[PDB]
Amino acid sequence: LGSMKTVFSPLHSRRHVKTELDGGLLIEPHEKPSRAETILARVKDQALGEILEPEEFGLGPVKRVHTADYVSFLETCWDEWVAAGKRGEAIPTFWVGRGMRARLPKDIDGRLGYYSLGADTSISDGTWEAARASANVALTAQKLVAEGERAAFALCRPPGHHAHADVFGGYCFFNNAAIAAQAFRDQGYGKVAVLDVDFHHGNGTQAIFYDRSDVLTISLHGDPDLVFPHFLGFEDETGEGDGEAYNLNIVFPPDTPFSIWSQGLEKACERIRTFAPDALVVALGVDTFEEDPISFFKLTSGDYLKLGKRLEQLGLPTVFTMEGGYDVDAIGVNAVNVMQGFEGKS
Amino acid sequence: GSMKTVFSPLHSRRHVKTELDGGLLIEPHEKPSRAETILARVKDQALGEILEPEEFGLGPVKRVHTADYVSFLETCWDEWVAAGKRGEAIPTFWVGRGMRARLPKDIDGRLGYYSLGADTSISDGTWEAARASANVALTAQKLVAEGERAAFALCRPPGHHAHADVFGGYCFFNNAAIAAQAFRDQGYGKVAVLDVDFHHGNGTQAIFYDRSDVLTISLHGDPDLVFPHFLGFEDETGEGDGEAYNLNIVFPPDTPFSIWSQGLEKACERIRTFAPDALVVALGVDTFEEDPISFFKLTSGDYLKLGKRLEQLGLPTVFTMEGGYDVDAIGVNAVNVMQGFEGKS
Ligand SMILES: CN(C)c1ccc(C(=O)NCCCCCCC(=O)NO)cc1
Ligand SMILES: CN(C)c1ccc(C(=O)NCCCCCCC(=O)NO)cc1
Ligand SMILES: [K+]
Ligand SMILES: [K+]
Ligand SMILES: [K+]
Ligand SMILES: [K+]
Ligand SMILES: [Mg+2]
Ligand SMILES: [Mg+2]
Ligand SMILES: [Mg+2]
Ligand SMILES: [Zn+2]
Ligand SMILES: [Zn+2]
Repeated sequence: LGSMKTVFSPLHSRRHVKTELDGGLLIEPHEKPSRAETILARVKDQALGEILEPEEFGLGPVKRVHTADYVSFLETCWDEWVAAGKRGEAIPTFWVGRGMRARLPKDIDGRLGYYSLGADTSISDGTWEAARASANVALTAQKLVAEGERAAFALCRPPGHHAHADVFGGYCFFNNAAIAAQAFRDQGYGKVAVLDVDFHHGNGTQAIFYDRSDVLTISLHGDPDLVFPHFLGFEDETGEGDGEAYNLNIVFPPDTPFSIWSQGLEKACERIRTFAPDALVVALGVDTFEEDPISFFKLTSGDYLKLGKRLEQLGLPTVFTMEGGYDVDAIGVNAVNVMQGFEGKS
Repeated sequence: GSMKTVFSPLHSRRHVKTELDGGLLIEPHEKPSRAETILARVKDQALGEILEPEEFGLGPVKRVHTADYVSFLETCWDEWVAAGKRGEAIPTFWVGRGMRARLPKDIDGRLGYYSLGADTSISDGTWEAARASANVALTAQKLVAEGERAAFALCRPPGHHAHADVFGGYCFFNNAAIAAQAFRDQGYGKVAVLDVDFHHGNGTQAIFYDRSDVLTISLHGDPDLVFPHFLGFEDETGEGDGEAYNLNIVFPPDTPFSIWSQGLEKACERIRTFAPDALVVALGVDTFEEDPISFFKLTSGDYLKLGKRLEQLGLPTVFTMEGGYDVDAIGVNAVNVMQGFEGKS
């Protein structure tokens, strides 16, 4: 039936790190260029709709969400790391432990730790440019929807939803979904909802809008007691200040299938309807998949068609930002199934 | 002069193969030959009697460290292996700025909650070695409490970066803090802990930060530039009843003994004003001009001068071994402090 436009960057390997700290070893990263290659190949093979490259928006709309100091650090981090004589990729070794001061130091190792929440997200040559391109992909999709499209697929790589205003991690650097939501707001959309269906909690998006009532943030995810990001995402985090009751976390345990997960989806859609937003950003991960190598939900490829159909029933202008999903064999089928389901495929 | 040394062969149970350094997993800097080389110099110089530690149990450890943290260190490795991880136990995630200081269930979450860095791998035997190292410090404290002027606790792993419930910087139990608290528990009214290791003793500072009965002083490289980065600045003077009972003295790269010893003199005057009943010296020789991870310029002969100055404080004194990573000179440097204390120049 319907068609949906996809925005992508041709340089899938602009970010091309070779190490990820995992179980005490430095392994090949889970978040690989072939993730974007495979999704794009399936977008073309299914003729989802027009494919386009991103427009350059510059750092202005990125800085509506992220701090100036953080954006500067990501641009210079690799250069400074190399200049200090380190021989691996840029990985934090030390951080602000409990009892220490949240105080920005001068040394590159100190800044790396100050600005991170994990050691599994290496930085190297090209990472800065890749983060910038991924944010432009998100902003191009947002522009397409603002200028008339019902929906658009921002094929973001690297993902974004773990990044705070000034913290990177969980393979994320710029919070593409938050940048898209803030762009809707800046363009006069009074209220925006960001719905996070990636397997992991969107802690970055929660933190960015936590004290605000004009952006509703909702995430379904695996229990942070058991999985990343561990220290946010619990159901008692409902917002702060004016943002009280405008954040909603819905947690699930291991082996949760679509029959159960979709009940949380319905609760999220009901909260969205009450909020009555003017635009919707969906932070889409397919790491809820039953074969995902780092996650523990049990969705099947066919369930993603049902997910897309239910999201379309919200009846809102919708930007999809690509987040996680690490079984590369199925990542294209799974992600494009959501878009096809949104466009009417059953 | 003579000084007794306490040493445990169980330190060898701490023998990890990997350290995250500059984005790579390398052979660790804090390796067993450090302790063995110091011990051989103790024997070579006939410094004094060499004793093995008594077992004091977890009680004196738990006077400073939380029960949950002590329990975590005992089970960490087994939980890591049972969860299917194939490397040594290394934190990957932690409580980032903006997140909740909330203890999770999963082993990765607990590892991150209890840590300040990823350069301190845990493997089999780390628990046993950390326990033996605390007993080494407590045996040295007992020797001094029962009549010795001073004693050398040849601790490995070191301790001064360990908070009540945080490990890191190669440290698990804060041996110096445990010895200090033992003095206090035995009726010594006031105790000073003087940290001459190159790095800030952030764990010792944190443990006593709100207390005026234990004065904590550290000389160290500028944390703006070096580990631990997020504590050790001169404006950290204590909290609550502890305000004015913590003193950090910071130095820049290439600082020689002629400058470092001015900071030492300031520390000694602060101790003299405090008038403690006992002194614990957290001793690192990573202030040495050839230390591979530090940037001060002390010579081996300067350690004789350091030990002489410490003896002039006239206090019952426990030395706990902390850092120092030029293994060629680590024995000469550390034993020079003890020999300078006992009167050698
Ligand atoms: C069994 N195994 C090999 C693993 C299990 C869990 C992780 C992990 O959570 N890593 C931290 C990154 C989680 C978030 C990734 C980015 C994402 O999709 N966010 O939604 C890794 C490996
Ligand atoms: C040039 N190079 C090879 C290095 C430079 C610095 C470190 C480091 O600070 N690592 C963090 C550990 C610092 C504390 C070590 C334990 C200690 O001595 N505490 O006093 C490592 C390597
Ligand atoms: K989620
Ligand atoms: K909110
Ligand atoms: K020190
Ligand atoms: K104090
Ligand atoms: Mg450094
Ligand atoms: Mg398969
Ligand atoms: Mg885990
Ligand atoms: Zn995810
Ligand atoms: Zn040191």
